[PDB]
Amino acid sequence: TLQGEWMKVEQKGGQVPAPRSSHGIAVIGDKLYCFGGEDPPYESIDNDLYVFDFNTHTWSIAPANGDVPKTRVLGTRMVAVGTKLYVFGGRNKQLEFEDFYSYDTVKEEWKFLTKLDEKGGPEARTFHSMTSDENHVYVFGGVSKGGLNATPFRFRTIEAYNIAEGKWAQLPDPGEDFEKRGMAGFLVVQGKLWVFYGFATANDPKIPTLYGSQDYESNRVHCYDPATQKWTEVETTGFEKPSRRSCFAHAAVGKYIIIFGGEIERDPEAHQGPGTLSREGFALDTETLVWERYEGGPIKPSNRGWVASTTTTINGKKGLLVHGGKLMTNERTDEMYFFAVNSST
Amino acid sequence: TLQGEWMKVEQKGGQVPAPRSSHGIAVIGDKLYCFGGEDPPYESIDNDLYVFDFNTHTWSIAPANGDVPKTRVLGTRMVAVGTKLYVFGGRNKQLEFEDFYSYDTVKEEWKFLTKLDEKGGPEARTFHSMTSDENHVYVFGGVSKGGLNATPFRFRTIEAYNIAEGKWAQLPDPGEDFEKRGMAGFLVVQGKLWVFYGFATANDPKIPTLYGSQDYESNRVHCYDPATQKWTEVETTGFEKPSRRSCFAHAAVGKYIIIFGGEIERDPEAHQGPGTLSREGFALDTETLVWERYEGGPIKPSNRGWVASTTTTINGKKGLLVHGGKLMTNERTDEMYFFAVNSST
Repeated sequence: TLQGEWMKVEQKGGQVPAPRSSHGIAVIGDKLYCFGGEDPPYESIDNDLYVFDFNTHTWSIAPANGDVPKTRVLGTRMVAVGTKLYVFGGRNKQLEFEDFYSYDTVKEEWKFLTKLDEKGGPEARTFHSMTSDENHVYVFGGVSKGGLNATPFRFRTIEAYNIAEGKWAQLPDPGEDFEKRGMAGFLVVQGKLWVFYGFATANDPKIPTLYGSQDYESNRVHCYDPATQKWTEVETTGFEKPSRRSCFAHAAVGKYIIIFGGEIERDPEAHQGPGTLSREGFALDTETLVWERYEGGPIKPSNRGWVASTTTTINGKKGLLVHGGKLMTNERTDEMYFFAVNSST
Repeated sequence: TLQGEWMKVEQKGGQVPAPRSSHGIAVIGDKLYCFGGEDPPYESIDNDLYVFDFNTHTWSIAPANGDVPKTRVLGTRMVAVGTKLYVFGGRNKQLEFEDFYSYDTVKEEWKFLTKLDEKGGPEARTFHSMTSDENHVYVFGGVSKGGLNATPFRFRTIEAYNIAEGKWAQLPDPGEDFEKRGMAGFLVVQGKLWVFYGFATANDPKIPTLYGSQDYESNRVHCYDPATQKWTEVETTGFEKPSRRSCFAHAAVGKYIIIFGGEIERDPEAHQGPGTLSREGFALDTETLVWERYEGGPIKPSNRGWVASTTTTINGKKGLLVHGGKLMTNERTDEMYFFAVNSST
């Protein structure tokens, strides 16, 4: 049902960002924005805001005006609403977390919005997921951390920033039966918030450890309806339902949740090695609840995860944009791919 | 429940075999025997019989006496019964198929037993699976090439060679609902023949193609009871039930079917690239029908498939022996690993 074409996005040159994983991207108009990243493992890279122009196929660095982000971070995320970008969380090797900032793409300046990790306010998070709608920025999951030898934990909550009010609130807690997760899929689809798959903390002491930890790849799917503020678990089906996985590319196009790649087996040494990464794309029809693989012609992106992804439109087609990530060689990549959807959604 | 230790078998030297996949190994006494193999992709290597002595940790080449196999093949297999090795099938790049041979490890000579692909006899096969018991060699599945521009199909049948009588017979055909498969798990376990997972030909036009083919990774498990001549499909369970896969190491130890590695995603170019390979080990308790992962201490074999594997006993421990195969680099390996089961099985 979901048909389309994979494309490798040409990058002609300019101030090209070093290869990275664990970073955030978003598009406003004809420009791609890029912030944060990891390379080598556990190491952040820079704090420039990179800008890719889809008309010129070249890179630049956005003017560092206003309240410039204080930390070079990995595990950070970025979304677009209107003409503003929003960056939340991530951390460096020294456990300094990025706070909440907006960037006005028109005036080309940063604004500090929220100090993170204060009592009663949104927490510092890294390897969280983010999405957005007309008047909200949403943050799901990811992992907290005290000090170096602390036992960091995951969130199962959503923090919601009302742009109009300039205020954070936590959405209803889905409760103990809902897995706390980092690097989960998180998207707005036809007016509702969807949480799917990801890397879970166990809520069952009976689940055995792997490499000294119970942590495992989720395959569960939930949706949150702002209209009712209620959570529901969604039973999804299909011969081609994807195996458990995390840190995958994902975007929403109409009724479809579209994913590509991701970690399908844990690395023995956490984020040190690449574990096992998928080279396959799956899409969930949120109406039929059926999963299917998708294919995109002769261009087939190689195994990768920890990519940055977002929804955008290129040459008149909405689809899934994939940038960076780590490869099975354990190297980071600067490659950018776009899956252009051709069929109705 | 299944507890044990992974070991890298040190290989000191001798006439050590070039790295290879898609080959056969078997053990008699304190010696490992090795025949056939693939490297580079789609290319065979040699027709020497390599011998690894576990007491000396050195390699030698067995005397090439008697009816030496006429073809250097990949996708061949070998099992041991008594002091004889039995080699069946495989092919070269030129679609010449290996016949059925024995090797007497005592007299050090090959004996030609059966011409394959004749009327009323066992068919030529490559990428089939093999196991054995007291008076039989068993062959399951694999793919038969017709001519160069031929299409090929898989078998769902078992050919059984009665050693004392020197005669082949086909076992009851499990029928259309049973997948025709190559690189399937195939073992005798506590008196029954088990067929599980593998790389299947589809029997449903509704299954969509991937990379131009419907072929897919199976996760189904069947068992055949010679005592009743009945096939039964077995429903297996577990949180840690392995995802669909093929070309994995596998062995039987008591009630356990023990597996490691394997192809979990297809390569876009068939056997040209490495696809996606697992670095994980799973075991099935054939009494409880529960799958579980296993771990083996600090030695963790990297992602691989198309390995040769067998059951043997090393240093008083029954277990899974893994040799050769291809890596996610798409290189072949000469590495040998043994998963030593510690508890009773």
